[PDB]
Amino acid sequence: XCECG
Amino acid sequence: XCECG
Amino acid sequence: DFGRKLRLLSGYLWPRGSPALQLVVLICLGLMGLERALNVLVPIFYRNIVNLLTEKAPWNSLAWTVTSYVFLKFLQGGGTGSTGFVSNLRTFLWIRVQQFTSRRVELLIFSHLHELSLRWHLGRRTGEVLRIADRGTSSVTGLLSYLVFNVIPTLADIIIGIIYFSMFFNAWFGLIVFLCMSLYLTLTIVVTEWRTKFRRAMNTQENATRARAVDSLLNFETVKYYNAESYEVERYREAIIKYQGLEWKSSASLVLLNQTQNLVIGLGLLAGSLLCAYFVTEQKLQVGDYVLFGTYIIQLYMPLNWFGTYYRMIQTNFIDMENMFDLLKEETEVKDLPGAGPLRFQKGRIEFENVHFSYADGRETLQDVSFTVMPGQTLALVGPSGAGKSTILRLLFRFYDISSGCIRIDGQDISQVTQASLRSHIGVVPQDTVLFNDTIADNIRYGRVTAGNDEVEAAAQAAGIHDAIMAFPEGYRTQVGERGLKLSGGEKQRVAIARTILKAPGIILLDEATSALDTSNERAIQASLAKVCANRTTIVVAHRLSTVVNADQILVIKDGCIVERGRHEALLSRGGVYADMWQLQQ
Amino acid sequence: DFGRKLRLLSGYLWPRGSPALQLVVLICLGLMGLERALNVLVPIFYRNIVNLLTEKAPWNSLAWTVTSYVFLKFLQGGGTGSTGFVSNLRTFLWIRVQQFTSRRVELLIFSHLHELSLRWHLGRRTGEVLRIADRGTSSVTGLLSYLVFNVIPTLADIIIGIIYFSMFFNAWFGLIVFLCMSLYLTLTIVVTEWRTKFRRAMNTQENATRARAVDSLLNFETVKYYNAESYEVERYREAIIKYQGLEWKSSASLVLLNQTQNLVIGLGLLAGSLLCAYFVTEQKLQVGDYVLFGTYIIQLYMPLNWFGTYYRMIQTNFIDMENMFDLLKEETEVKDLPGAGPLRFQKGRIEFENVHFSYADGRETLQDVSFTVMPGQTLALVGPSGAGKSTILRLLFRFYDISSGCIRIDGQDISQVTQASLRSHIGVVPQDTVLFNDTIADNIRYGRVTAGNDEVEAAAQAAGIHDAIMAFPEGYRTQVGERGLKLSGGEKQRVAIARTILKAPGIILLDEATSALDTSNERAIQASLAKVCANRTTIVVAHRLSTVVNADQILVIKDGCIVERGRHEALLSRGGVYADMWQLQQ
Ligand SMILES: [Cd+2]
Repeated sequence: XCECG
Repeated sequence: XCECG
Repeated sequence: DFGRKLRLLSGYLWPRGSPALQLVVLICLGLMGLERALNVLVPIFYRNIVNLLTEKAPWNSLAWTVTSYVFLKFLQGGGTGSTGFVSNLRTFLWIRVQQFTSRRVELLIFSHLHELSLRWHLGRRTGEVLRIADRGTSSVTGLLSYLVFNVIPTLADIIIGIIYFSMFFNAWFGLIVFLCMSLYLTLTIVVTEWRTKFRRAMNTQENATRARAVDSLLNFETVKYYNAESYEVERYREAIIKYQGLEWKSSASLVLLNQTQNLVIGLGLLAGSLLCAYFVTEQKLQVGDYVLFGTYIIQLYMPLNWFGTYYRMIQTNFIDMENMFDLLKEETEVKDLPGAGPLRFQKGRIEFENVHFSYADGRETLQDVSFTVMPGQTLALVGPSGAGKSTILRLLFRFYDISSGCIRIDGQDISQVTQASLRSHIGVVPQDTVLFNDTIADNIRYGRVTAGNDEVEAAAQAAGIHDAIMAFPEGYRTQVGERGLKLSGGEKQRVAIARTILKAPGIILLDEATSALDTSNERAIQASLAKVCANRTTIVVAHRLSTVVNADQILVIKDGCIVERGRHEALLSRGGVYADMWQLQQ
Repeated sequence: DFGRKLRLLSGYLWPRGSPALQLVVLICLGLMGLERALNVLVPIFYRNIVNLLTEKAPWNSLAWTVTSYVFLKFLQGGGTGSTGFVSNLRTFLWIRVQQFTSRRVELLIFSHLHELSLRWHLGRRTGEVLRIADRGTSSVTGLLSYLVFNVIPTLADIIIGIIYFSMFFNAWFGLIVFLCMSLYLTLTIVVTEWRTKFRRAMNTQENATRARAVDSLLNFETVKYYNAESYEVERYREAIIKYQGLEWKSSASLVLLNQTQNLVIGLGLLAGSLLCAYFVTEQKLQVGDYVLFGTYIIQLYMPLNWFGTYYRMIQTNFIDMENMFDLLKEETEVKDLPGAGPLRFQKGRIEFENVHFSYADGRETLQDVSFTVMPGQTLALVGPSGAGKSTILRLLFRFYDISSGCIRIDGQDISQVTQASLRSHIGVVPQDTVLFNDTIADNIRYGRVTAGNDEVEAAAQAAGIHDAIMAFPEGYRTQVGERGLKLSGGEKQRVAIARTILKAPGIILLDEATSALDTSNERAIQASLAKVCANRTTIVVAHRLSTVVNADQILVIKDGCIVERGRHEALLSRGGVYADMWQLQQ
């Protein structure tokens, strides 16, 4: 903290 | 856990 | 910018209509506050347990304190805060609240997209305009969630911890926590901007590679103009390698961000632990203060692990929401409604006065065009293939606006009339009708929704399509369109006739289709048109002889201008439409 | 099933070709082992620190032990294990390794998709077949990652903790941990299956709602056949409500799963903490053992938070990989290559012997068809609109196979020849040529890749397209196709002529286009065909008079059967092609 986005 | 599916 | 966007988000936060949802919003905020309180409380009870354990306390007090601490650790998240009973009650109630906002926003967008003028819809594609809307609704929902329930709580936790350490623990631990968290946030943002540059660079090439693969799969001509399978394979490999280099750069940047965050938290933990141990040895602090500091530092760290992602998502959702707002503000209703008053459809007299219209830039299509149709009389339009006939058909229906001139229905200018009644009173048969994915009965009743089933069957009989509906196995439940079976030409033309029968209009803006079909079914269709256009003002557009021969007033358009006027036989004798009819169709 | 699928995954694990990557794989496995060791070690050092603190130890040993513990906590993840320096080195090196496997799988799929026969590609669409391939490569990568680096390490951690507690701590804590983890896993799986059912039920309706919205946006006929904006809004609202109900069910199931996992871990923690406190009070355990147990239980819990997701993803990726394997095994090369030996193209004599072919089920198209073309001589094919002419063109190119009969080129059966040389020796002009998104020069050289630029320019001059290329602003760098500007008919026909000039074939399987265009450009195109088909065996397919009048042997096909044979004038005198020519084009 993926990666999503 | 996401909901990723 | 941030203040304005926060103002819009706050405006969207409160459910305006229902009272039963504001109570849920208040309960959710209270639960957030309770989670902050538990975040403070749990390490204190851990310290109390350790302190009691180190001084040989009796079993009863220890048992009750252990039970209380375990209960608090159950209420607080057992890990990462997204696990406790609290904040899960909150996720439940916020499910119920957020569904309302999602529905309202989606319906607002969908109700605005259906009132914009035609030129707007011919301009832009449908996929892009639907992607913007979907991303906008997701953006507003995600912005509310992210900010309110994941970003402000953490910045409150940091401040609360700073206060607690600086006032109730010692003075230097406040400095330790403050410096650690400040460095963490600063480094996270600074690295995140760099990394998002890399991410965009990679995404573009990913899309390019996918496009190359799609293209090579679609055109199975590779076998034809060469034995070029190897060439396509090699180009695919090169594109893959390019994308892969970009991906490596992006993900190495991600690893660097993770490492710098971990190093900052480790330095903070080291300094705090060493100072706490030294103070404990000097009889200034108790044994439990050490575990208090360790647990609280870990507890602060855990939510902070996801702030680069939140920064990226907040920025992307802000720009997406601005896109959605800027298409919600696009009030391009250029063919708007000044004034009101429904059109009084006495009999259907249509008038024209040298109308000037030009939708294509530079050139003008319709100039000095004026004609008149008596009620019931049928007018035809013939000429070279182009747009003038369909253009005038669109103008009569109030799709575009006349630049200069006058156009009336029954001695009433349609520029001052409401669009609803105008469009209700005028039927139309398009070039090719389209049946959306539903049952045949539904497609028939789509002309007038309120009508019952018996009218549907009666009009299907009147249009000569009902037997073919009975030919389908399910019949009135048959799936039609892309999802269902395909339909021939006569079928869809007849269903269009059926729905325009249901609408019961006064003027029939007939636009004859050019679809090729057998002459028997074609003449049956034309007969059905003749008995549906009877006792109704009609304007016919076709390239065929059938409309020309029996019409009442034939008009010819050249470059959107009337060159020949009169009846069939006069135009035949003039040496005009005679040559066109003999050359075009023979 | 699990055993075989694991066997395939293991086969894909080891990089077969490069040695520099097996070293990286071994290093990654060693880092995983080191992470397990750190997982064990860190709580022990925490216990040592607390024990030293409670007995008033001097500052030196305390300082060094604190520094060592902080260093170990830095090496291990400061949170959730996905944070430490170790496993981030692992993510780096596994980036470098997984890239290789992704490339290899994608290239294998793309090289297999380009060798299947034509009927296969006419059958299935392209979007579905590319989705399966992409999902398959992602499935193999994700399966390797998920399983090897996130599922087996955790099940090893649980066992290691059970052993450590049951042997070095006490006997009952082994029972506590064993029962807690067993209940956790069982409940997670049991709830997860149920929740998957709910999730699928929701996803179907989401897709339906999106389809309804797309359909209502595309058809801006709502204005025409009614004032049906309100109806299209209302149906959308009903669909939205249905989707929202399903979504609420699914997400409530998710919340229930989270709560049951949290309750199980809380019960385990309560039992362990109470027992440990009671034992400490009775002078059996030290003060540090309490924090040891608490920290280790939290450490076990943190990875366990993501096992329903891993179960779901493992099942989905297994079925996806099975799909990808079952299209990799689909060896449908029905028109395969028995034997070898390149075709000897002496002059281009083509033969036929009562060939029987039938690709449409039931009916047969080509039966008892036999003809012959002398080298250089041009043959034409005329008849009703259908498939027989294009079908025979496809048969000559070795796309399908002859059910029964014989077909030879220069006294050599093409059933025993390799496809590569056959397809290399025969040129062709299709119905409508397609230019993939690239530069004009690249489209020209696509006929023969190895050729230089000068040949490209010479052939563009020979085809009469070079001036129009100079008309474009950039010229030889101009973007063509969907990405670039659009092209007129003569342009693309001429670029096809150019590339077939580059290929330098012996037989020209000309298939004249039916695209409407000006007669001057059409006759220029036909002249270009005439000088490109000169001194080359030609088969011409057209509905026009130009090919018929000057051909050497006209053939007529009726239901895929030869009815008229001979020359132009004999067919004219017979009363055959005369009526067809006078009726079809006039
Ligand atoms: Cd995710």
